[PDB]
Amino acid sequence: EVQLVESGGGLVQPGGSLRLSCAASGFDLGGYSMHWVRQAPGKGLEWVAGIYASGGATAYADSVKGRFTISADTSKNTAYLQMNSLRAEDTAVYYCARSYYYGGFGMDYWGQGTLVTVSSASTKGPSVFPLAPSSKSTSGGTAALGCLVKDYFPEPVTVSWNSGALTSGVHTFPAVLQSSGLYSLSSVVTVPSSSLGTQTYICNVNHKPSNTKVDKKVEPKSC
Amino acid sequence: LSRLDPPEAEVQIDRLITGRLQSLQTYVTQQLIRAAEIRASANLAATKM
Amino acid sequence: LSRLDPPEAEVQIDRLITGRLQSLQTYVTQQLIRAAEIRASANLAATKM
Amino acid sequence: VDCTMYICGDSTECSNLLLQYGSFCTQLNRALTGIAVEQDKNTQEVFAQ
Amino acid sequence: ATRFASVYAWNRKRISNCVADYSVLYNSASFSTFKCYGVSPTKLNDLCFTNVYADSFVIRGDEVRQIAPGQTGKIADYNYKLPDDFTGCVIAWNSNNLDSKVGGNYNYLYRLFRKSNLKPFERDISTEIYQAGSTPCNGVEGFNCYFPLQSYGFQPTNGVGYQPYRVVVLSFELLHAPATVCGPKKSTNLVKNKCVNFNFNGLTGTGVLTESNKKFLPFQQFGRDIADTTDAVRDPQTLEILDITPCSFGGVSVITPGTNTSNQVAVLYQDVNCTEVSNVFQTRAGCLIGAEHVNNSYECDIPIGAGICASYQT
Amino acid sequence: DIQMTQSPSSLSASVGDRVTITCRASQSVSSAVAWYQQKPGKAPKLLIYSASDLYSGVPSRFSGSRSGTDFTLTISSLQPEDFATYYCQQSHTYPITFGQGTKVEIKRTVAAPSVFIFPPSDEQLKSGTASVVCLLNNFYPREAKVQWKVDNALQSGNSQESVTEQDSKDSTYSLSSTLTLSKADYEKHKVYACEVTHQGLSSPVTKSFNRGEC
Ligand SMILES: *[C@@H]1O[C@H](CO)[C@@H](O)[C@H](O)[C@H]1NC(C)=O
Repeated sequence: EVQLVESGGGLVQPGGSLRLSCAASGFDLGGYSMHWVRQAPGKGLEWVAGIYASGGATAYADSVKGRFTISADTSKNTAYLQMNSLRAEDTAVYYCARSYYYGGFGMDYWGQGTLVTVSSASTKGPSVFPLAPSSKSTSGGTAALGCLVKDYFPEPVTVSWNSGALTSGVHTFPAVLQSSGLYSLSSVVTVPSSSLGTQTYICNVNHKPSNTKVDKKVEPKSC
Repeated sequence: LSRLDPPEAEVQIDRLITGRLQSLQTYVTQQLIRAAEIRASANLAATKM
Repeated sequence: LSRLDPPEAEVQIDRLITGRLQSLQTYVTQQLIRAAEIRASANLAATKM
Repeated sequence: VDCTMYICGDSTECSNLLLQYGSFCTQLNRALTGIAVEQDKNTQEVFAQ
Repeated sequence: ATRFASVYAWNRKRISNCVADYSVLYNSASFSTFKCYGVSPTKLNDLCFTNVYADSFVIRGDEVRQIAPGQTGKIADYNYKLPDDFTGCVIAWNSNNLDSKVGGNYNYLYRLFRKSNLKPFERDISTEIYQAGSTPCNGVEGFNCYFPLQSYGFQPTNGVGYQPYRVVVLSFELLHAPATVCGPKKSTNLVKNKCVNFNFNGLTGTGVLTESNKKFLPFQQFGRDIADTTDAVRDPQTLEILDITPCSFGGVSVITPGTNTSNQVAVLYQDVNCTEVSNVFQTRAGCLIGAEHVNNSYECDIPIGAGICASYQT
Repeated sequence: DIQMTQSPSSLSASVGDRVTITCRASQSVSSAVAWYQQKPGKAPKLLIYSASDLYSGVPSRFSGSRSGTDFTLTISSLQPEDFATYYCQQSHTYPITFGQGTKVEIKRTVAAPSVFIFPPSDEQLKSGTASVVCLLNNFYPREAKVQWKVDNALQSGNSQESVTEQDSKDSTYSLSSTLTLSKADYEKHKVYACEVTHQGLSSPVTKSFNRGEC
């Protein structure tokens, strides 16, 4: 069985550095090249660096040259990326991968990726604003209550209804980053409309990175 | 017919037969035109007689 | 010949060379029948002279 | 010219594939016979007087 | 063969002066692939070739599909190319119990890079570093500077598309020359002055074999006529010169009265013998079956030819 | 540095259909190309590497080939689990560049959304600004937009939007579109309205309010 396991991600502020590791199992490193690939949130993929395990020779993307250093250790059967001079422009999910020769061959297997985030607002727990249902007739006789989860950092946040008891009819948005330096996402619950005055609808925003949560009751407003 | 698998032979045979038939048609058409010209000479000779 | 993958180009070229040849054969046969007819008018002209 | 052997004779497979053109080559066999008959007619018109 | 060559450097066996039985390979059916192009596999030991060639090599299972005319691909363009007008057979089989090695069999190599494509049956065994980039490599291995020759990852644990396959391609070359490679058809002695079928080193036809009244020079086995067919041959085992005369034939026509007067007709067989075709009449135009003859001259009714006409008398 | 173009930007196909996605390189890349599959909330999985080699743990459904300079990636029969974003990578000349990536949609029956309007509230207006929100819920296909009107005139340059990911069984999604006015601008207009348009809506959904309402 062939496995790649990445580790060592975390939150590092501008001017600092972060060391990433990736263990290999089921195969050796010798005869193979090892690579790192970067995926910024909301973006596609970009390569950072590669090393030939049996030669020590490397190559770097021009965009990371002088800041991102790649190395490998065949005694430990693991590989590393040393990322220095970090900026908020370098935040991404970092992947480990293997391939044949220096290039001319594709990558066979990638790890899952570890996420690093940075902002002008280094961290914040969320708060929630309610969204009123329409007072008018709707298609299907259904209706929904919603909310907006705003001003938190970093992502992920888990959002659910009725304090986490209500998942049925729940539809949520991915968070996006705002000008505040913090993330936000909306959320709704769609049920037969008479249920909006019967069931409990409290938005439960769980934000493990700040050790906080928001319990926000959403109710119909006069309209 | 002794070289190709029967349906493969059918394709190459059709190419060959068609070309051979076209060569015969050209031959005959040109010969019919010559036959008409020779007939005219034969009729002229008969007239001279 | 400058646009298609060579083996496909070869087949389409064979089809076009054959079509162009057929047009030349058509022209010559029509002129050959007509040539027999122009000779007939000319033989009449020679007779009238 | 006999189109069966002209194309290919003494073979079941040769005949079966020529027959895919129907009566087309039969017409050439007939044109040539007709020419030979006409050439005798020309000889008779000139000499049997 | 005990061992096969790498596809980048396939072996080319030149075969001549032999008796070739292709039915044997077909019938053993030990091959997973046995596809012929331009020729049938169906026991064609009747045709003979000037020379034949057998090209042998090892490739991956998913690459077997490239060994054909009209193909492109890493092998079709850079390791082993066939002409698009190729006549020959592609034969292949799985070699897991021969070419499998613990840790992988890296003895078999393929070309990954070249600056141009190969010509049909061309080989390229150069290891000169391929320059993919714009700067000179100057013999140095690296990014955009590749050794053009790479090993196959023929691991013992690989699935079928990656298993090694032993491929032999049999090319059949027919020139206007004696066939020196010819199948093992039962050898028979020639029969003179009789209509026979012939097969002389794969060159066939029908005719009456007769002693030649002309001689041939020692450098060649046969002569040809106006239609480019065999005129005469030197027998391949004993060098006698024998002509081949077409067997007797001709058009058949019927001489008939109107079928309102009588139904007695005769059949005229143009230029042939009455024994080949009681009321049998042989003339120069042909033989009349169902007719008699008279040596007196009379008015012409239905012509036979060459000054002779048929008519009806009691 | 070889740039990739992946096409079509989106493909629609039903379950059981044959899907072809193609990639073209700006330069030669040998056979260095890799094919990735990405699901919402997940890392891209590798399907194919080095143009034609299948990655372990990948269904046999995934295959591909090359003709000339055109690289073709095929799913022989889509399963409900294959509705994912796909990408091409060319590992030949560094820096290694990837294409844009493309999507595959399920071809579900097309329908319009539940549409709610949230007129700026008295509490929101305490900020000195106003925010008008139109939210379209649980609808299909992926493509939809909101056109805003102010005093029945078409609005432009004063709006923002956010769109979510498609549902795991129905591939439906919600769309959020808002207007930003200073409180002072909110006070200058009487009528606000959301016009919803897309493929499943035979008649644009129009919802409206007067300033200060609800
Ligand atoms: C048979 O026909 C052939 C060719 O017409 C001729 O040479 C030969 O003399 C004929 N034999 C007899 C016995 O008529």
